[PDB]
Amino acid sequence: KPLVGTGMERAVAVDSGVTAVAKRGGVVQYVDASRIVIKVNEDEMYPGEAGIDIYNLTKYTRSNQNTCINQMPCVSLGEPVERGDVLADGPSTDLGELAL
Amino acid sequence: TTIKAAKKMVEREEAVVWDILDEVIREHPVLLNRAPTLHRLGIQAFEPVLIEGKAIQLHPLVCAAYNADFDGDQMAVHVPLTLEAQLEARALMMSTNNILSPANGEPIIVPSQDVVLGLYYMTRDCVNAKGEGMVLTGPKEAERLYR
Amino acid sequence: SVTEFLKPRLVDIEQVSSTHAKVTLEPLERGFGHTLGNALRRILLSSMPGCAVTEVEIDGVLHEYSTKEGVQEDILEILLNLKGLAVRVQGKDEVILTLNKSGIGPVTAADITHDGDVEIVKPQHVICHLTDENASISMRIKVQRGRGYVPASTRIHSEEDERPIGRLLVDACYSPVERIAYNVEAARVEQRTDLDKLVIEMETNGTIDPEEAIRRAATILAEQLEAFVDLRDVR
Amino acid sequence: VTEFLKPRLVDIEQVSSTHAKVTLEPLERGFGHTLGNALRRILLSSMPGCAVTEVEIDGVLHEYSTKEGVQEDILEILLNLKGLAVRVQGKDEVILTLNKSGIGPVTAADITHDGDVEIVKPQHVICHLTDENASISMRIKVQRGRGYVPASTRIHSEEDERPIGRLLVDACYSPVERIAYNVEAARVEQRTDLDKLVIEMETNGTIDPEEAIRRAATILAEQLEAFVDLRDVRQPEVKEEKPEFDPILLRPVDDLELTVRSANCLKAEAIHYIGDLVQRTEVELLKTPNLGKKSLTEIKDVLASRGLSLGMRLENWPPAS
Amino acid sequence: ARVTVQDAVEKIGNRFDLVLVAARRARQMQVGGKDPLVPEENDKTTVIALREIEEGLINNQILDVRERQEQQEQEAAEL
Amino acid sequence: EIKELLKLGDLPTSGQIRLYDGRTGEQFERPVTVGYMYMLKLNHLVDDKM
Ligand SMILES: [Mg+2]
Repeated sequence: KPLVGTGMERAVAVDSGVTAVAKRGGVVQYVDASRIVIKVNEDEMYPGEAGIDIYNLTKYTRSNQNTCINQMPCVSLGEPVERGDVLADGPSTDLGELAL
Repeated sequence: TTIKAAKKMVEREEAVVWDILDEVIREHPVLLNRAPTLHRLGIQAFEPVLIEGKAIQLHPLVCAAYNADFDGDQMAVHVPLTLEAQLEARALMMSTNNILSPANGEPIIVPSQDVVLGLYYMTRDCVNAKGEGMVLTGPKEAERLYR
Repeated sequence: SVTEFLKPRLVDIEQVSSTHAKVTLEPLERGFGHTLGNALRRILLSSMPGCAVTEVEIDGVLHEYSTKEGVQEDILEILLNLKGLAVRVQGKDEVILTLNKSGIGPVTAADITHDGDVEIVKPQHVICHLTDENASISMRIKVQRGRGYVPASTRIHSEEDERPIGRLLVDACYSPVERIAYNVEAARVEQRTDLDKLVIEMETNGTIDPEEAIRRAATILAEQLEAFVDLRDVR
Repeated sequence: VTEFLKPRLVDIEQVSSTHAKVTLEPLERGFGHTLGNALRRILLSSMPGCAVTEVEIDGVLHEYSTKEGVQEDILEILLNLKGLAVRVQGKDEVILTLNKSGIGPVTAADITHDGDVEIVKPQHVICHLTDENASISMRIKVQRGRGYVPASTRIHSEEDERPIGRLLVDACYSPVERIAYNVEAARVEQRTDLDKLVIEMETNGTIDPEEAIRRAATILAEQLEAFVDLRDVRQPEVKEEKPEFDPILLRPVDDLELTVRSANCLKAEAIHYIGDLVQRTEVELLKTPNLGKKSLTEIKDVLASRGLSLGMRLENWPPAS
Repeated sequence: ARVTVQDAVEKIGNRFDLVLVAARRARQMQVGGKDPLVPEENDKTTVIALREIEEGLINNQILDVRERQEQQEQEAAEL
Repeated sequence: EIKELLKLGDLPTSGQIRLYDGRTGEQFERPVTVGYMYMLKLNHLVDDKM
């Protein structure tokens, strides 16, 4: 985390598609370095043909500038998360905050 | 005995080739050059000393003539390769032989900010400090008393 | 007296914590305080016998830029945590430890298979986290004693040690000491004035002993000295 | 390797026979700096010697005086006295006189020659004297001190008593006048950089510069003697005591790289420790349920690959549980 | 070693003829098989040539005289 | 505000702390400022330039 920040870093890290954003707020079911499986809450869950959400974290792959891009999970098992919250810090991020 | 053995030894970089490299650059100067060349000082001659790294260590008092700041500037190096060339580089293109700018008689080796700030702090006298009013024999005794 | 003064002597190795320790050199006549302080500080920061990890081996992962189903952190974080781990070996110079763990939980240093001359400085040091019931980690960790610090790149000698894909190389950053501060103060003497007692505080890895490390640094400095003492034109 | 490197000097330049330039090569990446700093801080202050400490003129009792007979002020007299080196024997304090008149300048050779002292430079000029009618005399007391005593501590020692109004000179008991250490890069066949040290020193001539270097080195060695390993190696003695039973036997069988199935099967027979299993031939395994092929193969692999085997006869078990 | 060549410019008329005569001396010393008239100190042919030029015993006229002398010696040996 | 935040902790209010030399081991006069700065490694690595 950058010490002397500007507050705007809490947006550029989530408004972009670099980190894992929560499409539906729920309870954490399965934490892994490769995938993250979340159980949707009863209210946000669809009344039919519904289930749980899965975010497949991308591992070390070549970017467009010969740099590494990797997402690291920053959540714990059973930890309830809200919709829109960050689940996995992408490259150069820390708890949903830009860290260059 | 042949070129293949020497090439293989250089590729392997054994302990027996580093002294050879130190010997061949004992008095063999090279040419340093800035990317945008404006005047004669854009290319200068220097005796190289080997350093472990991937960067070129440059003298601070010549970069000012080079107009090259240390914010990421990249410069080129060339080899004379000839006896005539080495002698010319040591005689004419050497940094010592170029201390006056060809435009004006002002010395192009004017000191930079760091050394002049150090010297100004060294010479800017105060009114009261440790040892004000004593007597010293020579500069060596003054340096001893200071250190 | 005016000449032939005294020599210091250790009187206390009182530790304020398990790692943060403090020693007291006393007495020193004059000027020797800062001299000895800076000398000992530089000798300790330069090189001391360390026992960090050098080579690691995990059966599952093949390269540090991979992952493993079951572990929360990445292989690079695991290597970083292992480098941050400290250990003490007494008998041999190099050793291989085995860590076998299963079940959900924070896998720490206390889960490794210790040995006789192998001592963990702190078991609470977390290594990784298993976030799956049917998930296991079985790894081998090479720890050797050295002098100073060497990265993982320049340490290569041949091209067969890296042929086993499971073998991974971490930078051998072994340094028992981490911070060394010192200060001189008025010493308590029988009858004189201006004697400097030097208090040296050390925040270390807890692996090496403060008294032992101090004496080792003193002996290293004295060996360099004695090499410098009987000076004569010899080549 | 815990074995450091020892330097081997290749240059001891003795230009002018009173200013030395010594080299040291090679050292490690940080030893040159600390060695130079320690040697400088020692030779500057903590270096016993001798120098002038008191002066008394028979006609002048103040540092400020329009003294006749000399074309120099009292400040220049005190400066030239401070610049006068002399070596004294075991007597740590001795006075001398300068009863001399004449035409030319009084030098160090005109001091009253005493076997207890020895001047380093007799031709060292002290004070220019008036060509005629100038009979000046002064006494000078030297002592054996520790190092440099500036005018602050000097004026404090004045403030102590100064009963007669005794004059004073800056005492510099350090025989060395100046010293400068410089570190540079030295290269071994593949070593990145090593601290090549170059020490340029200049003394008052009372002792050789190499001799002063050796004396400072010996004094630092004597200071550090308190903790020099307590000995040369402090351990020229190894002793290997090992019991017959191995400490691995006391450890449980769960520390032998075995699956949970094999662990449960071994715990089924109430065999927890390894020593409770090494004293058991494999005939008592295939009869135990849930010990078929995979479990038995895994056991025989991960048990005997460590050097020992399965099934042995011993009696020292379990010590001591 | 050699750091400055100002004294050479004092001894020779200019720098171009100076470097020309130095290159001639270096060619004579390296491939010509001539012995250096000044004891070297682990220096290349250029440094010892510049040193021998600075000592004042070698210049263009002296080099031409030496060339004429070796030519005369060749012809005397051919007889 | 920065001054009162510094004085909240035991850090000096002036922001400049006395520093000791790593080589000589003596005190640097004229207390130098020291703090924590956020820095970046640019995409101009030397391994792709030499
Ligand atoms: Mg620039």
